[PDB]
Amino acid sequence: EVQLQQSGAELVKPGASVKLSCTASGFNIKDTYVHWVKQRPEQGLEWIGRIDPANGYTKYDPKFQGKATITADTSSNTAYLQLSSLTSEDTAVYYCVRPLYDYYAMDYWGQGTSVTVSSAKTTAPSVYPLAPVCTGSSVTLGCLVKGYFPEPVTLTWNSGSLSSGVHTFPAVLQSDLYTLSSSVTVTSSTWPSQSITCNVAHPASSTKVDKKIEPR
Amino acid sequence: LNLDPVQLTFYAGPNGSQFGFSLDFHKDSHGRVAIVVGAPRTLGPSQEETGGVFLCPWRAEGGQCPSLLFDLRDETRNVGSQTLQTFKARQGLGASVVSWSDVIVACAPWQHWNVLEKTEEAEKTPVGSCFLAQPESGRRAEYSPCRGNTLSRIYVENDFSWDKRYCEAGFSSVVTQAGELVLGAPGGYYFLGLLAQAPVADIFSSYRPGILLWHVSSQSLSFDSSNPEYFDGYWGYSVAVGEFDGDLNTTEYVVGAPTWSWTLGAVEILDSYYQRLHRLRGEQMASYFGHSVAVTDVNGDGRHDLLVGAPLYMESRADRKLAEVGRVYLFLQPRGPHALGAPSLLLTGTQLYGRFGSAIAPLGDLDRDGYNDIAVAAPYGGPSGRGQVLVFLGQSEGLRSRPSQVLDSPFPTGSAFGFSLRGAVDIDDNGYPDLIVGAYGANQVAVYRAQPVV
Amino acid sequence: DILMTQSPSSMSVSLGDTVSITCHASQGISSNIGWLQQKPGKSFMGLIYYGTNLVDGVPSRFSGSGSGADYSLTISSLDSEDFADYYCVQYAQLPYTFGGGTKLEIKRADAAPTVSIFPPSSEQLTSGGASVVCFLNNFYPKDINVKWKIDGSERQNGVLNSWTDQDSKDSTYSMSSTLTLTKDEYERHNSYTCEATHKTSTSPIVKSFNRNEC
Amino acid sequence: GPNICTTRGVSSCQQCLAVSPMCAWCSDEALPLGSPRCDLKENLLKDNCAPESIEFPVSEARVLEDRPLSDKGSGDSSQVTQVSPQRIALRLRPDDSKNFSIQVRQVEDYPVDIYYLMDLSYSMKDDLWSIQNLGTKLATQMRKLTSNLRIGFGAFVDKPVSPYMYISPPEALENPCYDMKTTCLPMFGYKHVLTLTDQVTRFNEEVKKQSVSRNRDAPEGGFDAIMQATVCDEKIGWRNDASHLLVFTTDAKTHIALDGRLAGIVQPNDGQCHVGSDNHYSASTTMDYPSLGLMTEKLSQKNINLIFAVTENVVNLYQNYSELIPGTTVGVLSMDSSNVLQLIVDAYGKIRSKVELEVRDLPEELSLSFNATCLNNEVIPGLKSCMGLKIGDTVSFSIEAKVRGCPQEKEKSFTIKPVGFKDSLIVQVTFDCDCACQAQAEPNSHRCNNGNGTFECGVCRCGPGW
Ligand SMILES: *[C@@H]1O[C@H](CO)[C@@H](O[C@@H]2O[C@H](CO)[C@@H](O[C@@H]3O[C@H](CO[C@H]4O[C@H](CO)[C@@H](O)[C@H](O)[C@@H]4O)[C@@H](O)[C@H](O[C@H]4O[C@H](CO)[C@@H](O)[C@H](O)[C@@H]4O)[C@@H]3O)[C@H](O)[C@H]2NC(C)=O)[C@H](O)[C@H]1NC(C)=O
Ligand SMILES: CCCCOC(=O)N[C@@H](CNC(=O)C[C@H]1CC(c2ccc(C(=N)N)cc2)=NO1)C(=O)O
Ligand SMILES: *[C@@H]1O[C@H](CO)[C@@H](O[C@@H]2O[C@H](CO)[C@@H](O)[C@H](O)[C@H]2NC(C)=O)[C@H](O)[C@H]1NC(C)=O
Ligand SMILES: *[C@@H]1O[C@H](CO)[C@@H](O)[C@H](O)[C@H]1NC(C)=O
Ligand SMILES: [Ca+2]
Ligand SMILES: [Ca+2]
Ligand SMILES: [Ca+2]
Ligand SMILES: [Ca+2]
Ligand SMILES: [Mn+2]
Ligand SMILES: [Mn+2]
Ligand SMILES: [Mn+2]
Repeated sequence: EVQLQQSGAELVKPGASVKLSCTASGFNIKDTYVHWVKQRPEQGLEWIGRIDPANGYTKYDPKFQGKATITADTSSNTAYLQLSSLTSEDTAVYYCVRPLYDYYAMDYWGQGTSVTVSSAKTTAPSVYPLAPVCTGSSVTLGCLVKGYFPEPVTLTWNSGSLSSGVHTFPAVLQSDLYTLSSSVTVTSSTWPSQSITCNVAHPASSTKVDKKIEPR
Repeated sequence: LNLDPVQLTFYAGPNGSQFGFSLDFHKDSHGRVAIVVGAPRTLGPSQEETGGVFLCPWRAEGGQCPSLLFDLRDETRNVGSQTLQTFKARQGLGASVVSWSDVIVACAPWQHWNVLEKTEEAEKTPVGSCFLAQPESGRRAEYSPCRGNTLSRIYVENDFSWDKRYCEAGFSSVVTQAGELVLGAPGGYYFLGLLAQAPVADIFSSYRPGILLWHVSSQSLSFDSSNPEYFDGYWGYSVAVGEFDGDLNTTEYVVGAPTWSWTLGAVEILDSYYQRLHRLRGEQMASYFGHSVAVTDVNGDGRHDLLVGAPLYMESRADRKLAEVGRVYLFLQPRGPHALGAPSLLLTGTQLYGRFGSAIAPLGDLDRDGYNDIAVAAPYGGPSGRGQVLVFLGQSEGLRSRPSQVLDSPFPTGSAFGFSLRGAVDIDDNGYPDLIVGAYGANQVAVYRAQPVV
Repeated sequence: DILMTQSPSSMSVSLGDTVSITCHASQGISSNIGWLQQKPGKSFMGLIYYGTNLVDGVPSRFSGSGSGADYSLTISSLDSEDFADYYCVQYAQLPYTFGGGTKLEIKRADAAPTVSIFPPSSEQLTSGGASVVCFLNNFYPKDINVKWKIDGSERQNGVLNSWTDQDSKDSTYSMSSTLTLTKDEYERHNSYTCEATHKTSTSPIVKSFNRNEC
Repeated sequence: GPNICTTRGVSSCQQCLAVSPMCAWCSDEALPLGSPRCDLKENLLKDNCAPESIEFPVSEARVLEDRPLSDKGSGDSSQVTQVSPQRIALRLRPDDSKNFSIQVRQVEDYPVDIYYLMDLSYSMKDDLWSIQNLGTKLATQMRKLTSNLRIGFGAFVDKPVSPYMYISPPEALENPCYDMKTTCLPMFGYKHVLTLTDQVTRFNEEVKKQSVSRNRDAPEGGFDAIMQATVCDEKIGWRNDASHLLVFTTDAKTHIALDGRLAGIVQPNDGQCHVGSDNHYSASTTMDYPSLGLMTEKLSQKNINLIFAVTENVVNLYQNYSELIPGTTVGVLSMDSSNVLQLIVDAYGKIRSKVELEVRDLPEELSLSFNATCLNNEVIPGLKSCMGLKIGDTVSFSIEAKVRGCPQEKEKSFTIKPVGFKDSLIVQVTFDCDCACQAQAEPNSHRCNNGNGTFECGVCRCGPGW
């Protein structure tokens, strides 16, 4: 079967360089073209370029001329994408692509390599309990994870016990530091009748803080 | 010995279509034997020579046949800021044909191809192309492995290494019992010659119309070389398959290279990975040793034997004079893992310029004595120069040195009677295998039926 | 370069529906177009190439059509897995260019959000900052507009919003708005509000609190 | 005493002579009953046989044309003699043998034709410039061996058809060298440029106007050109009485028969002339390259001496071809055709350094044997070919014709000719098996069994029907 196994997620500083890999599994990398695609949520999908690993000849979108450099070593059966003088705008997911039958198509895709460019240092999160104000049938609590780097963070309630009726929101970049929040909803008879705890783990700095929600 | 030279069957095609240049038997899904005939100069839609293929049902009276239709329109695709072009004018569709299971493979060795990118181009060159059909279902597919999209300037920089622009794929062809199509391309790699292999099933599943350039991942091409022995050797002029390494799971390839080593001519036996097992060199230069190759067990020991035609061999005669008559070489496969030695037998033509050995067809066991037999064509032989087909019978020690039966051409002068042959198939289902002969000069095909021995 | 206008941006449909995505090009590309599928939080799978041909493995309910500069991807009888992002890509000319993308979302009955506001914790206030949080949970459709008001007056500087994908269970959406100020600036004012604007209610759903007072 | 002539016990005059060439027959009436009529000629005269009745033929050999060998082949309307005698009468009796001689001379100052056939593919640019003064310098050096010289020029590339010819872009058909920085001629198969003439300055000026073309594949269609330059007698202008030299120069391999199939060409070469008024080979794109055997047939039919003047990178090649085309000579050409002048002179000498006899129309019942006399009077038995000769040298051969039995046709003729030579020796054979006395036989004679027999040569024979 055809499979494209790319490199692991990278986490680098601006101005530096990185080199993503794309290793062929179940076929010779030399067979077809190999393309590289850049994906961002706003700007969407953009084509970087291609290489014919049999001879090394390449083509590039004029927009990436300078930053992108595509190479290929048939020995390790891997294709590479080098990026230079990185910038916050280079923070994106990068896929390598090849066609199935048509010489010019884009049909088989790798899992994608995640790239994050930031001058931030390894910072531990600041966990804050969110208790309502001084009544209904349904109560809602919250938990704020602010100023941590890098991603990700694992968040649970009562150490995985309270799972249903929960909404943990995607992290957001706030001036080179991430910010996240999570909510939970039960009945009024459950709280403050039963202790509810927000367990937060940030494996990067190796910190597992837990804050119990106390009313006002 | 026991071919009926009195009551022949005649099939015929259009005037000047070269009907009969190539032929083979075709059994449909139910086993009903038909004859597929290639006519490489059949007129197309534009009233231009494109070639065509006919599928002839078996009738003792013979006559006209229906066409096996293929697309004859030139194709154009503007993709990847390039322009792909196929040119089917004078492509020679039907210059070789072959059947395997319920599928027919016909090829146009001179189908041209070019790629345009702004002002540059790949050069308009004959890459060749083969067409595949399943007559009962109407399925169609193409295979053209030497098509490329590399531009002319690139080939110059790299000194024309790996230049597949003039392959002429489909010049010669054969299909393994496992279903792998093998194309001879005598012009590949700047007239060194190459081979192309790919399973038929993956040709159909990977072909879509209009794509023109597509991948067939299970395919395998032979390799370029820097050795001047292979230059202008036309490696792939003829092809065949057999079992020569003792390993029944592996299929081996036989390739004719009749201008190998400065027109000395050679034939090589390879594994499915194009690694060389043996090499038979020619005896005489420009004899075209390797023009035709045939594989069959003639001495009934279960081991395939090799036959090679040198239709231009000049025999030594009195007063130091030479006479072009042609020659056929027999190589008997030895017991177990050993090289194929000297020829066991030399068969030499008689008529001047008769080209004895231009075609060599395995016949099966014709007289049913336990030894497979062959037929050898001398398309300009016989006392009248009209053409002859000679039958030689198998025996414990190889082949009989003298013919058992001689088939004189029933066509006028210039018919090239015998230029194409095919035997070892029972077409009227009388228990005995039969022979079909092509005379493209007369645009006809003669069917000889084998009868019980007298 | 060739611009690939893909429409619509999103559509809310149900299982078994027969939907059609379109893709319009700045010029002709003669069927040199492909269609892609990216299931949520995963990679891409090839659907179509050369306008109409199916990639090996793809079901037959998918089908591409069109010509010239207008093409279409159609899905007959939607499956539960088909809810994902879809992109078109042309390879008629270099550079290859993609479409904006189309997301298929589960349709359901409209539903008003459950708003909930939260003042800064004591931990944060002792460190020099102050973050009010305004949750807006379980609602449909996805089109919603949050508005922060300090002492009744709108505030736009220092807001940080975040949304979820469609929930697996009830097929609704949710939103987290977080207004961040300094401690000094948090105490200059007294009333903190977040107004929600949804098609379920002409009147904005309001939730607020007052500093010091509880 | 009794010999084979008597102890065989012959019945007629015809059977008597058939015993041995020493037997004779007596047709006299007054001969004893016990005495045999078939004895030696000495024994019959000893037995008082009338000499006029003795049938004793003697195998002999007399000349009929014995022109003297010419000293100079210059002048004359080709009244030059190279073989002496030119015709003899031969008479043999059953199982006998007679011997005769023949003289051969390589005459001095014999006229010569030289047709220069030149590869003009792109590999040959450097060479076209070195032969611009060729015909001038060439007439200077051949003037020392002949006063009658004629030279001509032709050129070839390859079959102007795909894939040998570049067919894209349209500019390339007018200018094959377009994708470089030069111009070259459109591709052409073979073109005749200059008919054999004695005005050598026409060679120089037609050469100076020539330029090269360009094809795709290294082997070139030179053999197509060798064929046409041979079988197109009138257009090239080979003279009837002159040594014919076809100079073939190339710096690459050559296409051979059945190569043409890579262009869709399958029709065999017919060996006929196909060069029209336009001086271009018109079957170049429809007819296949010739075979070596077909080339040999025509080169021998027209008495053309083919000369492979090629570069050292393909000398081994053309030396091996030359062994499959007897009478072909190879010389080594520099990379820039600058020594082409000395090469041709050396080849011309090597060509006329051999005398090799050949026999035509020899009856089945005749067998020949030969003794050569090359060098100075040195006899070499069982050899019919001299080597190592110079212009003006002379050799001779002694020949013995041995007949087996007696044939049916009593007068045949065969020819003895050197290879490549014009003149020849003709042998008019007469098989004297019968007796003169048979012409005056008495059928239904009343001397023989009451008219049941015939009386010839003094004996009784059974007539027809018995
Ligand atoms: C023009 O024609 C000549 C003559 O036919 C060709 O030259 C011959 O080329 C072949 C192939 O290369 C040679 O064959 C080899 O012979 C060797 C023994 O030869 C000895 O004897 C000769 C006597 O003349 C000596 O000159 C020579 O130096 C040797 O002492 C073998 O050792 C070789 O065997 C090896 O190679 C073969 C394949 O070639 C393998 O199968 C064997 O297993 C082994 O590995 C070989 O048999 C032949 O000797 C050459 N003859 C001469 C006289 O040189 C030219 O090639 C040809 N040229 C062109 C351009 O066509
Ligand atoms: C002497 C310079 C002449 C150049 O001028 C021309 O373009 N045409 C010539 C002839 N053509 C040629 O000689 C072409 C060369 C190429 C070449 C080759 C061999 C093997 C391989 C391989 N291993 N794949 C690749 C290329 N062998 O022949 C002309 O007009 O006479
Ligand atoms: C060629 O020469 C040989 C000698 O080498 C001749 O043979 C001898 O000829 C003489 C002639 O008087 C005989 O007496 C001998 O008996 C022969 N010896 C033999 C045959 O061994 C032969 O005659 C010559 N042939 C020709 C045609 O000249
Ligand atoms: C025949 O041979 C003899 C003996 O060698 C020789 O003397 C004679 O001249 C020859 N005859 C002729 C006619 O030349
Ligand atoms: Ca095997
Ligand atoms: Ca065998
Ligand atoms: Ca048999
Ligand atoms: Ca039969
Ligand atoms: Mn050349
Ligand atoms: Mn040169
Ligand atoms: Mn050539």
